[PDB]
Amino acid sequence: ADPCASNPCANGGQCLPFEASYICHCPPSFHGPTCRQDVNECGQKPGLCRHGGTCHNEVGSYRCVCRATHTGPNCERPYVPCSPSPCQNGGTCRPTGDVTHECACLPGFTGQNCEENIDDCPGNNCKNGGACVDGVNTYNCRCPPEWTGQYCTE
Amino acid sequence: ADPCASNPCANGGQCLPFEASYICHCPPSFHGPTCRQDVNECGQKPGLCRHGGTCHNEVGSYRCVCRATHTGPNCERPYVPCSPSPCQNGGTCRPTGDVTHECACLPGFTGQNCEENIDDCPGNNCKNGGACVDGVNTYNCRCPPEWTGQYCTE
Ligand SMILES: [Ca+2]
Ligand SMILES: [Ca+2]
Ligand SMILES: [Ca+2]
Ligand SMILES: [Ca+2]
Repeated sequence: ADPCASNPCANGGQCLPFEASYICHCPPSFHGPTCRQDVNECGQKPGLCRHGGTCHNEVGSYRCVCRATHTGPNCERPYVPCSPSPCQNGGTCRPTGDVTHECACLPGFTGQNCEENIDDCPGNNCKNGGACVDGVNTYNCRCPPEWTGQYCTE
Repeated sequence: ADPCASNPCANGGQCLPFEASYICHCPPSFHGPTCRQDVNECGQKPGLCRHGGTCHNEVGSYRCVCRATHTGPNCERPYVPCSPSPCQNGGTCRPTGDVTHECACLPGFTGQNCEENIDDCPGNNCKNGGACVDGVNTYNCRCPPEWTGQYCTE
């Protein structure tokens, strides 16, 4: 005799026997007789997304879409443009406003945040089937098993 | 026979014997026969203060006065307003521009960067010679040796 055998309480609801049937104790994220109805966290917890952010309800959670002036999962912290720095590949971040920034890239990279590595391979001198490998404003030839050299010619 | 006995080479210049006299080997910061003339680092090293900063020569060193857009001893890093945060006493920094900020103080503090602790002592109820001690939007009475209590009345 185990009415819970069937696993009726979903999404983490505890199942307990109750009279002829069972009974679900639901989690904070769901509700209903089986814990299969999503809780709208935005409506039950107003101001969940602080500092003017928009709350979007999800199934089993929610997400906050912050104003440009704030960040975090609930917009709790102000947005400081160059911390954490967005500029990848050792570029230099410079603030340009309250919510804006600008990246000064090292030679060899481009993009808004130094994200893309310029393809240095066109015009390479890798010979005898050696493959060209893009680098820090340069290239390297990966030679096949019967060649050595900077260009696979030795 | 020790011509250097007199300690003639100043500001860290090494003294060595040379002919009848001595001779000074000067440090980078000074020059002259005794290392007593200051070196003007600004003029001998141009661009010492990076990103448009002004170099002011000092005796035995120099100092850089940066543009608002940069910081460091030589203006090498850009200025990021809320990192390191200026707001003292657990206040919240909010950027308001490229080089400007604003602090949201916790209750009990005021000033541009939450620096001053509001004097909560006027109107205190510290009795029997007990001194008032300002606090986190509150006060405490430091009682004399024959009194106890929140107000020194027990
Ligand atoms: Ca939800
Ligand atoms: Ca490259
Ligand atoms: Ca100097
Ligand atoms: Ca106070």
